[PDB]
Amino acid sequence: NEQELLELDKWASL
Amino acid sequence: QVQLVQSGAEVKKPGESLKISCKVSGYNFASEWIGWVRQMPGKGLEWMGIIYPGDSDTKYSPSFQGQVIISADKSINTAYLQWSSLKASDTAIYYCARQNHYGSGSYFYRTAYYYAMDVWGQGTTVTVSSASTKGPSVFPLAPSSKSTSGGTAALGCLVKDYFPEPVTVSWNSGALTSGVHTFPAVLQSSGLYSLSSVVTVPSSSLGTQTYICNVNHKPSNTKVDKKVEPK
Amino acid sequence: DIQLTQSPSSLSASVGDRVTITCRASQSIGSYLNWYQQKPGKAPKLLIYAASTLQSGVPSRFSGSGSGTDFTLTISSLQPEDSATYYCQQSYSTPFTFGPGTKVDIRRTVAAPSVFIFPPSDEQLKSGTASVVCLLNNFYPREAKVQWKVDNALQSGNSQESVTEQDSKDSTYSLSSTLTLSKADYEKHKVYACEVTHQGLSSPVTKSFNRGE
Repeated sequence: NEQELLELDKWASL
Repeated sequence: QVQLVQSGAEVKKPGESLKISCKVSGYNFASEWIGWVRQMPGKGLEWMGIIYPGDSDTKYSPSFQGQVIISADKSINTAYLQWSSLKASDTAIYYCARQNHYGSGSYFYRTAYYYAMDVWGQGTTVTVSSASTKGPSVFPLAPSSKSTSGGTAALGCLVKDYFPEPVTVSWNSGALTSGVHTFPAVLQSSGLYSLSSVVTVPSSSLGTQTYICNVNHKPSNTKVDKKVEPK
Repeated sequence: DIQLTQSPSSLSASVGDRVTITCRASQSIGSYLNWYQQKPGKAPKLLIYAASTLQSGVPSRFSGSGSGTDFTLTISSLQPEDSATYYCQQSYSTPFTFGPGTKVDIRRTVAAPSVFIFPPSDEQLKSGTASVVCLLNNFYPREAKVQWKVDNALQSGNSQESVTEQDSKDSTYSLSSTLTLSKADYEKHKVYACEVTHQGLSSPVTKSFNRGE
């Protein structure tokens, strides 16, 4: 998972 | 003002279960990650994991996954950390801290924010031992009219035979901070802790000023106030 | 997980000196790095995030730089209140690992301890035990020796010591030594003394008291 940090963005449409 | 208020220090036997809590105010609890950090005696910080109270999504360090559960009740702004069966190595200070997010990003796709722990709780001291809770005895360390050096005198309080850590010591309800040293506790051969708190004052203040040490041992719900005077 | 090292592990410098601590990561983490300060007895405080952004309430003399694998925290004009332990933390991917820490000590002029001795309280004596305390206050450097003599007889195995971390205002240390006896043993002897050696003292200092006047 090279973009795992993105899993922490809870403030998007998805 | 964001404030994280953690539950009190505890002592628990090996094999027992434990749940500690951190209560949050000053911001929307459901809207930021919040996490737990371990600090073992004399060691550095260890990130344990975070939880997003909004949907209770969690991310653990693999060193702690399956060993602890982090949970949250967003209806009362509270985050929890739990053990099923404590080991002696779980003895530590546990901090709960808001893992705030920084930077600006699009609503229409996931953004790589900068995350940092910007507000921290005061910490919960967890001690895994079979020893029972014991409140401290507090004794004066009386200044003398003669053991005065360089126009300064020293006085203090000896806080003895308590378990577990920690005790906190304030002087005159926190009005006296200057010249105060509270020593790290030592474990006596009895397996009970002891420490001292001292304050240096002008010799002229002996007898004329009032020095009271306020000692708190929350694990025993004990609070002792001792007046100290020259003898 | 991502591994971080910090260098050095401890350093000392003088007030006003420029000092740098280095963090190095096992992979490139861009600017996804934070710095924290922990003062003794206190929870950690965030100083810097996104590698160089200073957090509100942090003095301007703190600065972070570096990108990718290597990062530096610089304190431009070291103050005594900077005596503390500093941690980097990567925020590139969970777990957001902290580095091992770097302790920063203040180097200052030599200062001899002020020495005080405290007899046991009468409240304690009525309980079975007698504690005698020798306090060595505000000295530097940290090295010191305390000897307990009871009626000129050196003691051993019945004392314990504790030492404070470096003081945030004057960069000194303090040390308490506690001599524990039974009331019985305490009642058997008259003169109680703690003998102190330090390099700031041209000679050993001795502070004493005679039991019951």
